[PDB]
Amino acid sequence: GLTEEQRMMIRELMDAQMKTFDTTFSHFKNFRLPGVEAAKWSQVRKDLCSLKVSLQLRGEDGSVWNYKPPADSGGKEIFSLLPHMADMSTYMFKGIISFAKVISYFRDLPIEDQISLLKGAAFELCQLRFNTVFNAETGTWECGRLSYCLEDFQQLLLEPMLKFHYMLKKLQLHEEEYVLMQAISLFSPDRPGVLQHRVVDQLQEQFAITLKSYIECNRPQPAHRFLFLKIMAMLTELRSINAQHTQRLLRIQDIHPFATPLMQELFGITGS
Repeated sequence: GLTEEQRMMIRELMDAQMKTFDTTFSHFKNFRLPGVEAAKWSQVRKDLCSLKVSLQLRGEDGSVWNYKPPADSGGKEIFSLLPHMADMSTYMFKGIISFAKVISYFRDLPIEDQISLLKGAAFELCQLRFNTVFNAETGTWECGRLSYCLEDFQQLLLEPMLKFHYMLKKLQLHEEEYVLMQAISLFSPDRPGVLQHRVVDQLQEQFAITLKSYIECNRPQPAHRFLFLKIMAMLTELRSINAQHTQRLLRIQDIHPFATPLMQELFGITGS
């Protein structure tokens, strides 16, 4: 029961997603791997160990490498996985930037607004894409030949990022619903530095209407009552998590540099 413009809208988003989401992570290569003021640190120590994972790498030959991280012993060993996470984030950010560039509504904005929107939403879009490879039964993000597995329970869901992933996964969204979430997040008129606030807001509203209608046309089940509202609440939560993470990143970066050039750009770091 979608309008023609709504169907075109979904088609263009799905097309952009298809072209720019390397769902098997085939082209994620050359990444780093772990080798073989006091209140700033306790805060930084606090920040890091909220998200502890083991790493599995499956070789194209059938071999497997597994990495188990060190327990915290008050040293720099809490940073062993940062170069790898930086490379993965950077790879995801590139996919997200390519996604945005393919979308007509995004291309038509002024270049300063494009930049300001990507700076505001890159993390959120990355998390939305990561949720589609999240396995909520095994606590694992399955990224092709790489897996990231949460280290041992209900105490884990206390970390907001992790609670976000389980709760979003439980809504069992369609591909179309994810890509509309990406759109709504991308076109947020109230990111720092947006000029065409009115244009972006109208665009955002159209993507939300399309999503609301899509759900009304395709999901009659009592289980999906208020689904549209649940999704918008999750987008609000994701914005909050986005802000928290940015501050974490900047604190860690302040005492232990790790951001790649692309990450420096997106998070406003100048090189001076």
